Amino acid sequence: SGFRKMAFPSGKVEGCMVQVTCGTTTLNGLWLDDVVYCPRHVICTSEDMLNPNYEDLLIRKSNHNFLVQAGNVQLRVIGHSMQNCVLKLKVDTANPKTPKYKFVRIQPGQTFSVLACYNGSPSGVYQCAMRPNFTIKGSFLNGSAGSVGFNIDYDCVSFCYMHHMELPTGVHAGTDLEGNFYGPFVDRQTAQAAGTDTTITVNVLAWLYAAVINGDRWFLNRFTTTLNDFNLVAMKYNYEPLTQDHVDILGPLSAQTGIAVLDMCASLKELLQNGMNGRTILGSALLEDEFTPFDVVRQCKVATVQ
Amino acid sequence: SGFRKMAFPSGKVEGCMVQVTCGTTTLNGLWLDDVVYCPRHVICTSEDMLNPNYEDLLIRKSNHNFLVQAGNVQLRVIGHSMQNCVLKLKVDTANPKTPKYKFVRIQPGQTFSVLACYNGSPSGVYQCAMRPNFTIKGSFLNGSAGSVGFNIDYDCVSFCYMHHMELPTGVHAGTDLEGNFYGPFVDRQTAQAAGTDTTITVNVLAWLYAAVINGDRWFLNRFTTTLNDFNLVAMKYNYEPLTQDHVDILGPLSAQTGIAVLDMCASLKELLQNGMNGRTILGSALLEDEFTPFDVVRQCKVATVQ
Repeated sequence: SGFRKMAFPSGKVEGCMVQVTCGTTTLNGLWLDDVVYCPRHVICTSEDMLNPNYEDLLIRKSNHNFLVQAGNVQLRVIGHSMQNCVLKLKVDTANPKTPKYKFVRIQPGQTFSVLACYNGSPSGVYQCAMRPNFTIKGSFLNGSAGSVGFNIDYDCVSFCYMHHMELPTGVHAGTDLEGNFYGPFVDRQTAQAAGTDTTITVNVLAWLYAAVINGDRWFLNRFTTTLNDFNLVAMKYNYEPLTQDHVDILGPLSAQTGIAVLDMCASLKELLQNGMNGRTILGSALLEDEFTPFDVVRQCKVATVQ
Repeated sequence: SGFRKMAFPSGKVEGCMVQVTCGTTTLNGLWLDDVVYCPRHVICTSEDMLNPNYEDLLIRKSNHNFLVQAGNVQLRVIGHSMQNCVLKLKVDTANPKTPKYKFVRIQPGQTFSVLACYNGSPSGVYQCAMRPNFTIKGSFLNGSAGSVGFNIDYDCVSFCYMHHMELPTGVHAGTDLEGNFYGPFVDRQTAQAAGTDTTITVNVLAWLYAAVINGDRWFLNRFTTTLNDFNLVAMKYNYEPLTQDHVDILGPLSAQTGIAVLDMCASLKELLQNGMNGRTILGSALLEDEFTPFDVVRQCKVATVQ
């Protein structure tokens, strides 16, 4: 029993992290086979960030302008190119610790693990969710760009996020591993802002099921509702509408607890309207939305099969 | 910016995890050089756990009775001994992935990263604190015993916890890597009560500093108090006494923010006596106590030196 914010083990990703230096600018790269992937603003000085002309800046860089280090090992750059907002640096050495991997592009609501790195050195691991507004609520300082987000299944690393930038609300934006930003964000100088975020309803429901599985059930009532009725409540409180697909995905949690999904929706409606009144759920005094149904099933080993 | 529950990168520990099976009982072991460390209850079945003569039970076990698998590949046991509540199984193969390591005893209030494992396979990583009542609020199911807790300092892994058991309140107990339990617990099947837990005051202060560093300053009003007056309030709210030693270790956070420790104590006193006014701090609607001062300094790279 118990329930914690849990990341995937990070070892398979640690062996892929390198430092990339161009002049005086440094960030992290991801070394898979004989390519290092990193954010393209490594080619910018502080002066360039007034208005970076990335294509013009890159044309004056040779292979020798890129210093790539895996720990103390120097990886010689033998080619370079730009793909959307990432650079691909071809190196002379293939990474012997390259795991089985895929590059994937995820949807809002999905969670992933982040290996935060500085100067090519892994510092820590934590869990993030892709927010409905395509930001993430990470923990990133200057020098962390190029840190990646990932999930692991059957020893295959699915890389879904490369970190690029921080917005003045304290939230983070980045790309897939082909260099395409999530959301409307750009790595230019435009005075941009994130859209209004909402709460990930299906994840809150998953977390309420985790709470019941772990014995916290004071919030259960006898009532039920419908998708139509519940979604009027969701709109009022800035929650994402619940879809029937979400209801179906919650199936294994409903199956193991015996609590119908629309019954759990009626419990959530009451929590939204009246709050918790000095009580907690899984150690929290607010409704948590960064655990997916998959996250709960995996961490609590939810199964009716024996 | 940002502030997350952050674990150390787990790769160095992943390569040490193995499965130990004795009869129908399976749990995890820690493989360092030519020794596997695991909880001694692997030698027990339902038949002999109320009053297990572990010395007698171990005598009935030969080296062949211990099946050790590293990545589903068998390691041959060539010796076995018991040290307090752990077994040391000598194997004929030294682990080529053994990191630099130390076995350490942590103090109450200190944090560590847990690599949760089942059948020798790492499942996830999360952060825990050693509670004042010497339990931990983990996430552990049957088969997770032998999972370990650790911190990393300069490529040295300091192992501080090996998981053994769950108390009926849903919290967890275990040993150091010398096999001595934290707190008044035994691996015997006696009914065991944890002491009433208390809140880790110095950690709440550290987390309030983390909030300030991240821009969350609504609870600062330039008030200050004395150490004795603060400790009178702490006592009323089930908070641990704050010692001058605790004040000292908050130094780096006070240094970067310019907020004296006793000013932050006055802020915390106000939050305790009057509540959080419905507000959230760093994504929490309650006061969080599982970040140490060092955790904040590490994650936020706190320093006045440039």
